[PDB]
Amino acid sequence: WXAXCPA
Amino acid sequence: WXAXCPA
Amino acid sequence: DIAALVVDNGSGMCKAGFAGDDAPRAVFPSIVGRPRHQGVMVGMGQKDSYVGDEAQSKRGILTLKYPIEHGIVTNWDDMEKIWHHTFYNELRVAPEEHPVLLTEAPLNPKANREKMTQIMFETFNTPAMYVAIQAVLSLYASGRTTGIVMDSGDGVTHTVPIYEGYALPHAILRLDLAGRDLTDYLMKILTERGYSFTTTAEREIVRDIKEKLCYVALDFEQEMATAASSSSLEKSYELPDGQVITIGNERFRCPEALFQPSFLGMESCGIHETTFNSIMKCDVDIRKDLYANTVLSGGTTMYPGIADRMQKEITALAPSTMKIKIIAPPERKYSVWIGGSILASLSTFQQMWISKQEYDESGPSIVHRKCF
Amino acid sequence: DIAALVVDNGSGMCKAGFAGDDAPRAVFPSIVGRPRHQGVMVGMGQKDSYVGDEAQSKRGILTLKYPIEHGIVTNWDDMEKIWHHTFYNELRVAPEEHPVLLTEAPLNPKANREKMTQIMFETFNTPAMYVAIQAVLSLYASGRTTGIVMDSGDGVTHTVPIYEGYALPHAILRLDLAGRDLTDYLMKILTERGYSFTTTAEREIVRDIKEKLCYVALDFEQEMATAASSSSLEKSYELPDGQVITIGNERFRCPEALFQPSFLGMESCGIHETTFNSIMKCDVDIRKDLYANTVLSGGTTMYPGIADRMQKEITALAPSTMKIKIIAPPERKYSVWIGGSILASLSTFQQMWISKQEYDESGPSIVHRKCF
Amino acid sequence: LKIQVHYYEDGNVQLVSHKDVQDSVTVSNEVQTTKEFIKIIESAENEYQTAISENYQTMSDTTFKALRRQLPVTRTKIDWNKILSYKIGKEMQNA
Ligand SMILES: Nc1ncnc2c1ncn2[C@@H]1O[C@H](COP(=O)(O)OP(=O)(O)O)[C@@H](O)[C@H]1O
Ligand SMILES: Nc1ncnc2c1ncn2[C@@H]1O[C@H](COP(=O)(O)OP(=O)(O)O)[C@@H](O)[C@H]1O
Ligand SMILES: [Mg+2]
Ligand SMILES: [Mg+2]
Repeated sequence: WXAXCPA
Repeated sequence: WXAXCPA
Repeated sequence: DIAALVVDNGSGMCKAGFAGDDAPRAVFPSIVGRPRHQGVMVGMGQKDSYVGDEAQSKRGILTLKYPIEHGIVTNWDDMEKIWHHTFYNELRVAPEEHPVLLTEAPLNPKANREKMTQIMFETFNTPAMYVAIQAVLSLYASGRTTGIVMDSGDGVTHTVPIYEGYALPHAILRLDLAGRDLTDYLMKILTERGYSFTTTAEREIVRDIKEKLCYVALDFEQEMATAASSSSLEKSYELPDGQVITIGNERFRCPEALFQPSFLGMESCGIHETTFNSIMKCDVDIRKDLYANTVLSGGTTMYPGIADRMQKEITALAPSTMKIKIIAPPERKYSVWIGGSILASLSTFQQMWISKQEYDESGPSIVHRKCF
Repeated sequence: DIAALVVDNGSGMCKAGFAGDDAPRAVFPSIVGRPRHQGVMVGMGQKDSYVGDEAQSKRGILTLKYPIEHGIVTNWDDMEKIWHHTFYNELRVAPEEHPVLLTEAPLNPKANREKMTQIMFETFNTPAMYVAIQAVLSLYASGRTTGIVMDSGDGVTHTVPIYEGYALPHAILRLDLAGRDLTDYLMKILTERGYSFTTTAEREIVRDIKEKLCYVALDFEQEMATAASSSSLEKSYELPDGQVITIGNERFRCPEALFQPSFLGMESCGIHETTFNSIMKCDVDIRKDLYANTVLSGGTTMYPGIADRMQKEITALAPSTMKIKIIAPPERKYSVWIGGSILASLSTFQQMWISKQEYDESGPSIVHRKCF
Repeated sequence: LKIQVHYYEDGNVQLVSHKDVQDSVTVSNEVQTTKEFIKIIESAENEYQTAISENYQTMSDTTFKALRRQLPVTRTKIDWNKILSYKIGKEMQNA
């Protein structure tokens, strides 16, 4: 992901 | 709640 | 000498103070924090649970839960800790020396106020107490005696009409949609941008973004076309890590869920149609004064632009002959507590406290008789 | 040859069949369902509107709308769907060759009957039709030519004193309180124990809970004291998801709203005072004939204990020299339909159909001077 | 136009009611002029009796509602246990 978690 | 909806 | 204690005890956030002031003494979120890891440095502040502000700053290593969910107290062992922290830590006053004014949402289950009163007397040993409706206090604090109050806090939304000080129980309308349902819808719609908040610690960051950037729009389709036409509504917010997120269109899609609960998979109508039906349930003669004193209150109604939107919707629903006035106090976040204090300071109200000796006569069920 | 069709199509449920039988061929809940979510799976068939029993079967994904509210058709483009479903899916016969007998609650706007006959002629092409009063037929179903019929459909109530078949149009007392208001009040009082049924689908759950467990008590205060002093009026119900709820005091509080409408927020008189006023509004030479032949009817009168309670209330209202006798048939629910199958099967009624020729030569308004 | 009526079953209820009517007419031969007179009288008495029927269908919630209310603004009977609470709105009109 972009915010929260990686991906 | 107890029935319908959580609370 | 002695003064009554006015504790709002609303869902999500708790407010408390002394009877006869123009501001609540202490406001703290109703969050019970418990450690979800296992400490390795024993003796450096190990406590089985953190409550209130200490459960907000330390949320990085805590699981946080709300004692009240949709206005109903779901965990009484946690409500007891919240009440203990309210009495003995924030105000630092014993309960056995002051009356206590609890407040309840309308159409709440039968055992709620019963257990409230039971805990107030059997554990804290309070001299006197009362259980007032959360909505009626807002009209008191507003400085009026006729009109319909729209009280949308964190757990319950409700529109209650009152005329000449007497409430109309037959036209009370309740809606489970609230501010915590908007937080949850934001936690869903934010994923379309590429953000993931799922942890209870991160729900607090989602709530902070909500009450800082989101705002109700006056024409949702026109604002959608504005956002799709040119990016000029995006704002940058910085998480406690230092990332720079950017929510654009998502500003008004969250508060709009108030007016169209279909976004949340709910069948009921919006807050405007709720107020409209609640008013049209009121006696025809008094409606002329109702439409003039439609008052917003509680936290969730503090959205930028909610006044104009509510006015437009209710005047497009109500006839043109009627005068629509959405009176929005600039301090409606505490109006319930202000009205509770005003009511508790009245000499006439000094006889309406359910006393201990009265409680001993008919058991907790007495609360069902005295309180309206 | 052809056999006349009878179609009650009252509020809540549509009952239709062929004239000459002793039971309606098809009884189905007169609702219309619109899908609340958008389908994602194709090649399995999707309808934009489920009507009749299909809607109640799939109510979990539908918004359900009743085409009739309080006895006045509110959405005609769904009533046409109801009638089309009745004619083609349940009865399975084209209406273009079968005369039809419809029913109307008394004191309903003239525009309602006018639009009804206009639709029945121009859309379904029926050869001829007639419109009888919904309460008059129910006194034919009991074979009484004279007597006071109290009809209480799911959505409307009316007491009609009929002497020698000619019903007295000056004592027909209307009452908006009926089954649907009793369902709403049952939801509102179930809220007391913590059960919140609010969606349109769950109204059918509470409706079934009422049709099954509720009952009218003889003395309300004594039964209240009994239900307060012990647990012997507790009954358990099993929702269609497996949950088991329990209702006590609410069993008789809900139906008693018929006798004290104050409970429901209605200024009108109860059903016993309504029947007594309908008996008092006519002559004093037939008031006695009306007292001995009081006929109940309609689904809302199928509560266990309503006969004895109504008898007690009326004999307490009426003088002591009049003999009270409540005639409660064992098949009240279909009484209005049965009485229809009699009237249509009469060999002297076939000179009273409004023929299509007669319709076009006189317009719809002819229904206002052919049907009494 | 003048009316009087009385009902005396276990109580006395009495209607008394008078209305003035005034208009003007344009003459012809006596015969057709008469049919103007009757058409006016027919319209006038039809309107007066119509007004009375609508009035009795409206008094309960307007005129008869003025003197006394069938039910309180609460739409529920008084709860005689709670009786002090009905003061507090009017306390805040003095506060
Ligand atoms: N300007 C705002 N925009 C959106 N939500 C708000 C705003 N102000 C307050 N709220 C929300 O309303 C709720 C606070 O209402 P409040 O009056 O404290 O009732 P309660 O005590 O039940 O929380 C919280 O969910 C809060 O986040
Ligand atoms: N014993 C009962 N208790 C509660 N409600 C009942 C009972 N019997 C019937 N009803 C209500 O009345 C309805 C049947 O009414 P019915 O005779 O079909 O007239 P209508 O067509 O006007 O509904 C039922 O579906 C139910 O809602
Ligand atoms: Mg609140
Ligand atoms: Mg019926």
